Amino acid sequence: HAVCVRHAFKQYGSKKNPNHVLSDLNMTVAKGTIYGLLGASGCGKTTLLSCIVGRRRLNTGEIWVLGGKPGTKGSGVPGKRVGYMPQEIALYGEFSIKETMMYFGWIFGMESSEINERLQFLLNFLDLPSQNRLVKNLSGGQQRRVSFAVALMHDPELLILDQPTVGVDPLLRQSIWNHLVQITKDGNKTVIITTHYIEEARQAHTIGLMRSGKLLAEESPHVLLSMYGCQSLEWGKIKALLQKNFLRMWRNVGVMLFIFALPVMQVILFCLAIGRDPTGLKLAIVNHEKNYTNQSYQECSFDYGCKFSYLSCRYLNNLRNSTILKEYYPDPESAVDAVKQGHAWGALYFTENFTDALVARMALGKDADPETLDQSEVRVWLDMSNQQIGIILQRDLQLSYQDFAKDLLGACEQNPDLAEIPISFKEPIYGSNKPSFTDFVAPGVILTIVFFLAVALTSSALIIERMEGLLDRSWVAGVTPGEILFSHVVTQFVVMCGQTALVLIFMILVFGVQCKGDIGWVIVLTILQGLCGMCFGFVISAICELERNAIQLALGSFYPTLLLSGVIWPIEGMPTVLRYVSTFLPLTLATTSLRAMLTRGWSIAEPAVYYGFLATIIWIVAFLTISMLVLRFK
Amino acid sequence: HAVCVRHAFKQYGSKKNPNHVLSDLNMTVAKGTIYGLLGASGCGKTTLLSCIVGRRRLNTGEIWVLGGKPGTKGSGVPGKRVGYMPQEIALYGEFSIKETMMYFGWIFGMESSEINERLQFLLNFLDLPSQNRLVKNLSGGQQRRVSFAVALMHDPELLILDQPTVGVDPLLRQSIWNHLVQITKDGNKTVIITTHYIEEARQAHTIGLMRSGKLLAEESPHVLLSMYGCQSLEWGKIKALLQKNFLRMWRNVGVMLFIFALPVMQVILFCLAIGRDPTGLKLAIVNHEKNYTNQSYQECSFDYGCKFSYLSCRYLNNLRNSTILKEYYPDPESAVDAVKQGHAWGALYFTENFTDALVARMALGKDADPETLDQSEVRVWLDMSNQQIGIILQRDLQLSYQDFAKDLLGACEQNPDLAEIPISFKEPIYGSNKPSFTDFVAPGVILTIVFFLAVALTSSALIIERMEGLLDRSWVAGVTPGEILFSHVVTQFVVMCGQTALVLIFMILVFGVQCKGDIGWVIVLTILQGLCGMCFGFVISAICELERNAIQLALGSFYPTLLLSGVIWPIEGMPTVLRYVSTFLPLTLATTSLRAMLTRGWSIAEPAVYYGFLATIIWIVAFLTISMLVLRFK
Ligand SMILES: Nc1ncnc2c1ncn2[C@@H]1O[C@H](COP(=O)(O)OP(=O)(O)OP(=O)(O)O)[C@@H](O)[C@H]1O
Ligand SMILES: Nc1ncnc2c1ncn2[C@@H]1O[C@H](COP(=O)(O)OP(=O)(O)OP(=O)(O)O)[C@@H](O)[C@H]1O
Ligand SMILES: [Mg+2]
Ligand SMILES: [Mg+2]
Repeated sequence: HAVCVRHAFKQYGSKKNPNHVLSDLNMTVAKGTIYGLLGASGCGKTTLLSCIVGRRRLNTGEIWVLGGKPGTKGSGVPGKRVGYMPQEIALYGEFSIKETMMYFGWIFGMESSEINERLQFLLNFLDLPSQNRLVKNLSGGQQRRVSFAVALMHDPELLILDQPTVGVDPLLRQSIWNHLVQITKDGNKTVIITTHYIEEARQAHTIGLMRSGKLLAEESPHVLLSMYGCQSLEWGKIKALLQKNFLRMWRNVGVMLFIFALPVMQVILFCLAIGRDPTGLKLAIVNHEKNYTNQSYQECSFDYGCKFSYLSCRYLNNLRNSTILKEYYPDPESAVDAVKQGHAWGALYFTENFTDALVARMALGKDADPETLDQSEVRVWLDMSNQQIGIILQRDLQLSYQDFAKDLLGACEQNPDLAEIPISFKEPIYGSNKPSFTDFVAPGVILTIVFFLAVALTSSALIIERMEGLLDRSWVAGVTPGEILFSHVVTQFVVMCGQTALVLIFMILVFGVQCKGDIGWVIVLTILQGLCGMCFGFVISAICELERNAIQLALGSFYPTLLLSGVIWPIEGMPTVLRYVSTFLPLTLATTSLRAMLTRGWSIAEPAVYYGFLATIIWIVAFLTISMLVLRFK
Repeated sequence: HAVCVRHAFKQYGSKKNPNHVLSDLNMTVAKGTIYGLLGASGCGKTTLLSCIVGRRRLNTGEIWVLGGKPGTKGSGVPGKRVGYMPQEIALYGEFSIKETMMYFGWIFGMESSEINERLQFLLNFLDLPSQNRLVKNLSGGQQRRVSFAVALMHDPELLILDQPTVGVDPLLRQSIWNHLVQITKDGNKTVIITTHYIEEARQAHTIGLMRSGKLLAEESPHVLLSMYGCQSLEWGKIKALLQKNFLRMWRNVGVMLFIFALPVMQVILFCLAIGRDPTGLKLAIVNHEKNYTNQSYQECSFDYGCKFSYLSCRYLNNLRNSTILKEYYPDPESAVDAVKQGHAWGALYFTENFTDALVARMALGKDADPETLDQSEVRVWLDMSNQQIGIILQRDLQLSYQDFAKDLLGACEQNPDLAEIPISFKEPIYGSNKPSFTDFVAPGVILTIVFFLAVALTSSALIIERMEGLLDRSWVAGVTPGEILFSHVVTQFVVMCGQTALVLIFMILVFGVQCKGDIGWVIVLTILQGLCGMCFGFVISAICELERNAIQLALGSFYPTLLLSGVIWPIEGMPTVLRYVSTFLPLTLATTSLRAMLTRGWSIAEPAVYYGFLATIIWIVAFLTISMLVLRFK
């Protein structure tokens, strides 16, 4: 007995509308007989064959196949001893015949020098073109004959052919039916071929017949006649599914080269845009001591030395000569009317009696009457509608006043240290005295460019299996569903490391970013975050089913992981509850650890550093068990 | 007459290794005869039928069908007068039988009350289940029968069928072949049916035959059997494809509600995390005037009033009671050893004779000597390894010294105004005197949340057509390429406006981003900017065939948008070449216009405002013609 089923009960639909496809289904396939499962279009015929190879659970029946229940250690449904053929052509369209016969070649442990020893024989038996032609340009009949040879070469001992002769001319159909009757001559193989052409089914030995949810009769075709009628009929698996993932990238070279040009482009833009201070902003200076001529011109022939003359046009040219452009107006009421409509960013005003009011405010002290302490002031109106240019504009006018004040003392009377606020900031312990925005955000972006590029790579990898077919007919071949996932991790970790190192080269070597700490541990962490990123793209593909429903889910996680992590604002700005929640995240703790390597210089031994590795290894495992659990569930 | 081909030529293979599928191909279909195109498996049979309906173009030949070549206004190829059944079942599996009959119903201009009668008649004729059962839930023989009732209901005058009776039992295949005879009794319609089931092909009366790229015979069967052998001779279209787009968003309500929760979640996080001043951060204060006890106690009593005693403790409690914690150490060499290992963010130092050296500095004035200069300084070491917290700490110790200085002159007898540098900043013309980082990035993130969400929506739309079929046999039913794209804009612009207004409500009304200029124009710009985003996602789908290149291309074009538009840094730091290029972009000219509406208050009439509308309406047209040119001709 090859297959034997007792008391089979299956049905789809809700309890309010039962279907009742199968009712009893008591049959027995004697070993060595070409069992033929004929029937009527509409009954449960494929749903029985699909219940034999363990594709659908039988819902409280008894099924015994080649030793035991399907999918159990005592039977042989998944393995090299069971042939198969689906109703629809489940073949990958981008493979040549010589490649699709090797993908299934060494899944069943066939030697590479033995597959092609019979590939030519199979191509000669059933007519087929040259073996280098991809199976997408093949006709509709030469695509069925390939599927009949893919799952016949390994010489199984139980064939589950369903509709194998649909779409070929009668000569080829006779040739196909003249083969199942030759290999079965000895008691070694069984066939369960089912077809809808009953005339050709006379060659079988144990023709079955289904009428209503149960087998009607199972007798020889010439015994069926004269009783019911009168006349006529009334390492292998890993290596196999790893040269298919690698071959996929090579098939469309040109877009695979694009993914290697993304990190270099995304890093060049960041270094060339963010951080550099503005250098092309203007001002409206209306100094009322020099006669107003032209628009971009005014005399500045002040006195150079201990003689204090024309102090107004000495504070000018004492500020930055490159980040501020000077423009002159004759009327204070007109300068404010120039910044108002957007022709400048500010407007100064030096009163007519400025030098006298300032030379009498330093020599005289603590006796400054309000009249004297009202004309020595440099009135400035700022267009503070940008909150980032006005901040450096008002940080430059008064910082440049320090040089103006120190120049007075250091040239005439005393040591250039009186004009200093008593608070002295010494030398910073870790950083520099001139912080830059491009250095606070750089360590948090390198860990983010890598994370998102890895997510986009492995975002549809687990979802294209249904796209190309070849999946549900490879489950029968014994492919463990934890074995496809492993081959995706290996086949993409090679290409992820190729662009992770591209970010580091173009951000540390070409563009200067300090690396006071150890360089070995930075690389380990920056690929521990990429691998965590690509494992996050598997919990999306497994959960999602529709292709369009998974693009906008990973893409919808761009901003929330760019704000919740500390990238552009310190993590201490959030309230006391969001800050606590935003610590158990994949990226919020790696930026803090990497910031303590590039700038401070701490090694791994420091407690604040190894938390990044500890809190990113956990997420790798967490994103893997969930992805595996969903895959194993269905 | 009905169809005639003269001197047809077509080859598939590359140059110097041709295929030569067709050589001459001279045939003629009569006025009302059931032409049957039989032949061997491997010749050009489907590629001839697929060249009649205009799916493939001949190389050098003349094809003349229903009075003119395909694609000419005089010929009815892409019309309601041509039936068409493909070799493979090109049906959408998510539609019920009634829905998929109505979708093809009113493409040809069929009244909704007239389709139902034909639907019931066809369901009665060829056995089929209840009309509200999904096609994907049907069997393999009840899915072919549905496809037979779609290419037959509108009553065409030229039926084209290739293998319409495969996978169905003979008792019903005879019924199918018994229908093409009844409807063709008069000289109204023609049938061009190709089958490999030669036994039942004797019912026709113009059987053809192909051997190698040429028609062999075109005679009647019972004449063929007696010639050289004995036996075995070997508004509707828009309405149609718009209740199908509106329907696929109703079968996944679980995820359709998710896309309405992204904008509220992505805006709540931005306003709750970015902008707030850090509040929890410590200091190491080692004041050498009060005895050191505990570690959170310093006995701060400083003789409140005009009397000048314990000035060190007067400066303390004058910084901030909220944003700075205080921790006290007894040794200057130990405070630096606390900030060094991360237990603080700074370390002050008040010398044991601080008050005496400060009460004498404001009296001697210009007569100060270096002995008393370097004894009244609040030495502070700062951990500037964050560059964002150190800035607000360096800007708080000295800004709070202004209060300490004014607390002295304004205490006993003086006017609290001789403590300011001669630079006075007056009142800002447009902004406020206390700029915030959150108010600078908010007008420019709203334009980015909308842009990115629209791209995610309409980026898999044009590549999902090939997934569910219904496109090979939609081009035949007079569906021009223009109106497929148009119906993808109306069906998503409704759902994009539903989340564009969600961003505005949750950013202006609830969280409180000010808007001085005009609320009418902001909504127009933020809607007409999102529409530019959704049109950009169409150019991604038009030029990308494989779906795996859509997630990677769309998600990989995000960082080059934040870093190249002025979202987080004003566009003046880039070099001259990059700054000039960046203005000709969809977003960099629109954030500037929106920033001049919320902050300045300018209306549209200002010339710096309508450039945003003008420079993003162009991109809508530019992204549409390219998305249409590729879609029309490939
Ligand atoms: N896209 C293609 N590119 C190249 N060659 C092709 C392509 N499609 C088909 N061919 C080849 O050109 C010929 C066209 O075959 P065609 O589709 O007409 O066969 P058919 O009569 O439908 O086949 P069958 O009855 O065996 O299913 C065949 O030799 C086929 O191998
Ligand atoms: N996924 C499904 N959900 C519900 N009912 C289904 C499903 N698949 C098939 N059926 C129904 O189960 C019954 C048996 O289908 P089955 O696939 O066994 O038919 P079959 O013998 O292969 O058909 P045929 O030869 O006519 O193509 C049919 O009534 C079919 O409509
Ligand atoms: Mg079947
Ligand atoms: Mg065909």
